[PDB]
Amino acid sequence: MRRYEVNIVLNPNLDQSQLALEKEIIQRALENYGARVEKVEELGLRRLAYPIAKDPQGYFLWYQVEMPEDRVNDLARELRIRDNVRRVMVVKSQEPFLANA
Amino acid sequence: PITKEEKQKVIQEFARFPGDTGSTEVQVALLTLRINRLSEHLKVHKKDHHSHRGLLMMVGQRRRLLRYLQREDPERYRALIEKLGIRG
Amino acid sequence: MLILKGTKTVDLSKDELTEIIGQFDRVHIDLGTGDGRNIYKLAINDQNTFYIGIDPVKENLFDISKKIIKKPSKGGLSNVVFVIAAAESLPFELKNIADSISILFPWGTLLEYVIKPNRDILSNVADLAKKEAHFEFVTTYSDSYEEAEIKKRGLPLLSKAYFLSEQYKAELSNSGFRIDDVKELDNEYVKQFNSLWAKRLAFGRKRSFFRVSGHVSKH
Amino acid sequence: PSRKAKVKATLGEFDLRDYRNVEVLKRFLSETGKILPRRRTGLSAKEQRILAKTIKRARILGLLPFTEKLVRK
Amino acid sequence: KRQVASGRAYIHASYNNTIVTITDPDGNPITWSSGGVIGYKGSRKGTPYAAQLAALDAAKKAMAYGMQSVDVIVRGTGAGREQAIRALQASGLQVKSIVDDTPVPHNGCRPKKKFRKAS
RNA sequence: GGUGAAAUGCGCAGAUACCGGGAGGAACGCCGAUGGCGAAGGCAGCCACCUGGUCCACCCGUGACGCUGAGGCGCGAAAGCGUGGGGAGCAAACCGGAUUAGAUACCCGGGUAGUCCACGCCCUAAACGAUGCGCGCUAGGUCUCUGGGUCUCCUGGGGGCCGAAGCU
Ligand SMILES: Nc1ncnc2c1ncn2[C@@H]1O[C@H](C[C@@H](N)CC[C@H](N)C(=O)O)[C@@H](O)[C@H]1O
Ligand SMILES: [Mg+2]
Ligand SMILES: [Mg+2]
Ligand SMILES: [Mg+2]
Ligand SMILES: [Mg+2]
Ligand SMILES: [Mg+2]
Ligand SMILES: [Mg+2]
Ligand SMILES: [Mg+2]
Ligand SMILES: [Mg+2]
Ligand SMILES: [Mg+2]
Ligand SMILES: [Mg+2]
Ligand SMILES: [Mg+2]
Ligand SMILES: [Mg+2]
Ligand SMILES: [Mg+2]
Ligand SMILES: [Mg+2]
Ligand SMILES: [Mg+2]
Ligand SMILES: [Mg+2]
Ligand SMILES: [Mg+2]
Repeated sequence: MRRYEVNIVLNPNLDQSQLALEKEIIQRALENYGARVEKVEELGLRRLAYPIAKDPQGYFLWYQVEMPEDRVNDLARELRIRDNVRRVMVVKSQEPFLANA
Repeated sequence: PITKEEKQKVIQEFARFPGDTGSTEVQVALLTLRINRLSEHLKVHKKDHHSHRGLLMMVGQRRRLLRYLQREDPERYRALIEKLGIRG
Repeated sequence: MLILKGTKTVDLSKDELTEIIGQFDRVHIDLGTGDGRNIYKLAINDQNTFYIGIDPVKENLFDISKKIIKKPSKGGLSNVVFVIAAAESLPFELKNIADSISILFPWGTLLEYVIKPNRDILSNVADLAKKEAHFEFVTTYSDSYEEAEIKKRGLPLLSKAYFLSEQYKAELSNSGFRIDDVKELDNEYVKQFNSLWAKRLAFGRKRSFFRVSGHVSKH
Repeated sequence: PSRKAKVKATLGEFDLRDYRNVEVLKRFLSETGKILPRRRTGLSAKEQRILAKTIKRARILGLLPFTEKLVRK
Repeated sequence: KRQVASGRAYIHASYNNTIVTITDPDGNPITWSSGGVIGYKGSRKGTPYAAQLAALDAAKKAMAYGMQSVDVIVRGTGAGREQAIRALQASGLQVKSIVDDTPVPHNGCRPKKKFRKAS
């Protein structure tokens, strides 16, 4: 397996419930593909540099997983299927290349 | 790709003696391993010609080390082949 | 009968020909066609006429032969065929078939046949055409510098006055051509003609050209 | 001249690989979404080469712009 | 005849002509002018003077709808684009801001021969 | 709109300029270099998977296993060909406008093949460093990309410039 970094930007207009439901499918999806959730962050809402789906804001989810690379591509096909999901970027984790230090 | 595990497994499985890392037997083994993976990758990706040259070379360096084996020990040779399962 | 297919020569029967021309109201024959350009240009502008070009030298026709077999979108045509033959042995399959026929700027033996004229050969030329088919012949020495030639195959000098003479007219009559018209043309006019030699002659030095036209009467 | 201040010096020890630090990344962008040249980023061939990927990754996520309008003129 | 007051002014310069379009706080045009709208017909149409006249014509006409303040937006480069941005500032309208928003591809369509020979 | 000026052209069935929505194709601004990779042809949005080459340090393993390479096989820009798909922009041919003594051109308006994809074919080039591959030996200086080091410089691999001896 390889350690990755899932990014997900979904509609900033979801209510407490609607939101927690989309996260459901995500967590559900992850396991379905072997995603072993090492951790998570949730900056939530953020003012996008440019509008996405006409909406000028976005809700963020960040998951650092570990899973079978042979499926990482599917994992995202799946994650993009959602209608409230308006961005999905999976990235190979990488040592933090420092600078100006 | 081939994990360090996948690798050393072959290295120890062929080594002539404890700590043997560069015996012709080993090298040939490791090359047979790389070749197969590549030959595989290439059964699909029939367009990735660039990689194919890499294969032409692996196969090259191998058939050339083997050539060296006969010349020297004609026994270890027949031995290596049968084992690795080379020729065809 | 020999036709040209690309750079390759193949046989064509009368029955095949009849089936081809069945799709057309008119047939035009250009005899001693040379490079094929008269037939090609004429063909691109009249899809209601079937064009047959006859020349004894096949390599000359290659460029146009290769062109006509291309796809229509790249200039291919379906109303042109090239026949490989000489006036002295014209294919029987072409007898009594043409609604109109031209010989433009002949030279060598063909020129001798038109201008002396050789009665048997021109009769055989007339034989390709149906009763009253149109014909035109365009010739030009005008002489002098080109001779050489007058000293060689004998030949006419040859003025409009010569083409108007009772003797030439009578000989033509014996071969089946009724002269309807005779015109003297100038260099500027000949540029209309779209053909090897018409162009070469035209942009070259001043020359007298003569166009003789009319109908086939033998039948 | 381009001797106003190197974006690098005018800043702390950051992880050039981090594609979410809109805070710092935004620093290497022209008065437009354009990525500044080393002349102004004060970064090196290697550093500057890693920035680009990061600044581009950040653009897709919507955190950083691709291009901004110019004011004045 | 609506009475807007605050709006936008789009200056579309080009090496052949200048055309100014005034609009309301959100894009819909109120009035428009150009090198042709006024006298000039061919080459003259481009020239900075025309740009000037056209700018003015644009404001004057827009003064009718009760315009007063405008945000200028420059698109393209050409025969006197600055003159237009000036004729406005003077026209009477208080110019709130000038902004270059000339479009540029991130390399998409092969341009016509006339605009190639580059790279 | 377009040009030296123009015209063809488009527009009152409302064009151009402006705002919003959608569809589709092709390319990938800044970073970008005087840069990097590849055997060459050639290769630049970002992401993942599959995969080739290559450098450095340690000197640990094999122990001459090396070099070149007729023929072979493979790869081979563009255009071009075959079947099918796609087609936004561009544009041979072609259709027009203008210029001209003429204009089968250059300029302007259109525009088909093509340019894109797949599968197969073609195999060429100023396919250029106009410089075949490998190895050893013969002052330095300077800038640069990438690795190691006792890291104001030394050391290894690569890219440039200037130049010893020498060569021409
Ligand atoms: N005896 C002949 N019979 C038929 N054709 C002939 C004979 N002799 C010469 N020709 C052809 O006459 C043509 C004369 C050439 N100048 C081409 C003439 C052609 N019609 C043209 O106008 O371009 C040549 O192509 C010769 O091959
Ligand atoms: Mg009306
Ligand atoms: Mg729009
Ligand atoms: Mg379409
Ligand atoms: Mg190299
Ligand atoms: Mg090159
Ligand atoms: Mg040792
Ligand atoms: Mg030993
Ligand atoms: Mg060799
Ligand atoms: Mg091609
Ligand atoms: Mg094709
Ligand atoms: Mg097609
Ligand atoms: Mg054109
Ligand atoms: Mg192909
Ligand atoms: Mg090729
Ligand atoms: Mg170092
Ligand atoms: Mg060096
Ligand atoms: Mg010297």
